[PDB]
Amino acid sequence: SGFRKMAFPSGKVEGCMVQVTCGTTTLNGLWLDDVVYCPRHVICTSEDMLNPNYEDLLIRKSNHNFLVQAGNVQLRVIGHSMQNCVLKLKVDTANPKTPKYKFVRIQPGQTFSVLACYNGSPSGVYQCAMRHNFTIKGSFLNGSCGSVGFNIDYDCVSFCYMHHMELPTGVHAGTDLEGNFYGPFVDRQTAQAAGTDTTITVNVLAWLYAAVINGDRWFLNRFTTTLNDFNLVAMKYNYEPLTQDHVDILGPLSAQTGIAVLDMCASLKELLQNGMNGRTILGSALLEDEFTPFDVVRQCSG
Amino acid sequence: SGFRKMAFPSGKVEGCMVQVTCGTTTLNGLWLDDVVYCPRHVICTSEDMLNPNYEDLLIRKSNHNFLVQAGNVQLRVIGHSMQNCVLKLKVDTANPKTPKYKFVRIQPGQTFSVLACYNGSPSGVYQCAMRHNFTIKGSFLNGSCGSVGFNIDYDCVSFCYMHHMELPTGVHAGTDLEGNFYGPFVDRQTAQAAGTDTTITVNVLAWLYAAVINGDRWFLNRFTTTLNDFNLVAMKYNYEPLTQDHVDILGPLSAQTGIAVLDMCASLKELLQNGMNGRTILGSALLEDEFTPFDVVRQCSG
Ligand SMILES: Cn1cc2cc(/N=c3\[nH]c(=O)n(-c4cncc(O[C@H]5CCOC5)c4)c(=O)n3Cc3cc(F)c(F)cc3F)c(Cl)cc2n1
Ligand SMILES: Cn1cc2cc(/N=c3\[nH]c(=O)n(-c4cncc(O[C@H]5CCOC5)c4)c(=O)n3Cc3cc(F)c(F)cc3F)c(Cl)cc2n1
Repeated sequence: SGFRKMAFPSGKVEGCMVQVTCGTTTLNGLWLDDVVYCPRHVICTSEDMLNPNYEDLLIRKSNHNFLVQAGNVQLRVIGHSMQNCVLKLKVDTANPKTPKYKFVRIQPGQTFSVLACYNGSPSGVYQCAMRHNFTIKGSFLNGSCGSVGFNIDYDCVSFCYMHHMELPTGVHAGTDLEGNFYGPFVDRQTAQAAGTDTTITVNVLAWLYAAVINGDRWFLNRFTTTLNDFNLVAMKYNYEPLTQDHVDILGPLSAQTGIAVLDMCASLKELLQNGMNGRTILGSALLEDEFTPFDVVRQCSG
Repeated sequence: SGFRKMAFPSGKVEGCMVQVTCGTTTLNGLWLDDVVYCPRHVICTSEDMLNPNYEDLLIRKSNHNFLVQAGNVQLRVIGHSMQNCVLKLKVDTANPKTPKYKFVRIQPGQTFSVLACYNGSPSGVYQCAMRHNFTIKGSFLNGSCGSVGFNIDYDCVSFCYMHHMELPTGVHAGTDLEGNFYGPFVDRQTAQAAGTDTTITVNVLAWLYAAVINGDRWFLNRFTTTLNDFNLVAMKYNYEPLTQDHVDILGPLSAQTGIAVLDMCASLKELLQNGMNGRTILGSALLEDEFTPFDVVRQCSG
């Protein structure tokens, strides 16, 4: 037992990370087969970063303007192209460490692992969720641009996030691997603000099930509630509405614990209206909303 | 910016994980050069697990009794030996993925990454600290025996923990890679209890510095305190005593933020005596003690 914020093992992604430099601008890239993927922002000089026209900037470049370093090896660029906010640099060598992989876009409330990298060198791995306002509460320093987020299903790395930038509130914004931003953001060094965020209700419930599986039961109660009378109370506290599909997704956890979903909702209603009275759940003093039903099952059952 | 529980990238360790089977008993091993390291508990049958005499059990075995699987390859055991609670299985093939590595024993309050593995297959990575009572609050299921904890310094993996078992309270116990247990535990399937734990004070202070670096300042105050009048108040709340060496270790964070260590201690004293009044620090509603001064610097400065 026990419950941690667990990331996927990151080795399959580490063997893909490279450094990309254009001029004095540098950041991380992702090398899969004979293509290197990276934020197109790398073709911006310091004075270009404020208000770039990327089509203009890219036509003024050739392959020899891009320096790609894979460890101690320089990869020669033999082709370049833009796809939305990602640059694709064709190289003359296919990555021998390419894993089976997929480019998938994720939904708010889903989780993924991040491999934070600097100058093409992996430095750390952590688990994050995509918030309702399409930001993530990441941990990143200067140089982290191009770090990727991913999930692993069996042997296949599903890449879902490429990091681009930090917003003024300190949260992080980026794109899927086809270069399409998550949320209403653009890749220019201007102040941009995220919309309002909500608590991911289904995840909180999933985490309450995790707690029960691990012997934390103090928040349970004999009451029950209706799906509508719960949402009426959850909106008040800035929680996403619960749907019948969320209850279905929570089915398996309901079974393993024998606690009907709507019953667990009753406990959540009480926790929101009374607080925790100085107690904790799974070692935390607030309600955690960055574990999905699937993450719970993976860690608490097998 | 931002602050997460970050693990080291785990690839260098993933390429070392194997499965070891003796009879119907199976668990994880660590393959470095031509040796596989694993808990000696693997030579126990179900009825041996309660009260084993390992010297007896091992003399009754030969090399052919040990099945080592590295992915789809079986490694032939050509030698076996015991070192304290670890079995060393000599194999006829050196691991081509062996990283530079060291066996180091860590201290209570230090942190490390865990690669949780099942049947020799890595499943997840998380960051943990060694508690004052020499347990860790891990996340592990059946089959996780032999998973390793480690730190990476540059290119060198310092292995510090091999997982052995879960205690009745749900916390986890194991050994260093020389087979010496952390804490007063033994590798037999009997109920054993950990001693009392304390909060790792220097880490809490390190984390308060992280919070300041990230713009969380509400807990600060103009007061200061003396090292002795802080400890007098911290003991009351089950905190480790602070030493002059802890203040020195916290020096760099003191400098980067301009907040004298004893001043930050003043804020901690106040938080312990008043609580947090429904506010949070770095997204948490309680004081976090599993980040060391070094982890903070690594994530908050570079
Ligand atoms: C020499 N050189 C200089 C370069 C500067 C660059 N710019 C960024 N580098 C970067 O790392 N971070 C960043 C991400 N996460 C956390 C962060 O935390 C820091 C900040 C406060 O705390 C610690 C920072 C950014 O935000 N940017 C801006 C930015 C990047 C984009 F891709 C974009 F489309 C629009 C932008 F506005 C790049 Cl990409 C390459 C460079 N080479
Ligand atoms: C067929 N087979 C059967 C086997 C059984 C085995 N025994 C253990 N396997 C194991 O995984 N965990 C465990 C660790 N962490 C978290 C855990 O969580 C579970 C428990 C509740 O929640 C989910 C469990 C253990 O505690 N043990 C006991 C144990 C192991 C030792 F090394 C020891 F020295 C003394 C012991 F008392 C082994 Cl090692 C190999 C086997 N092959």
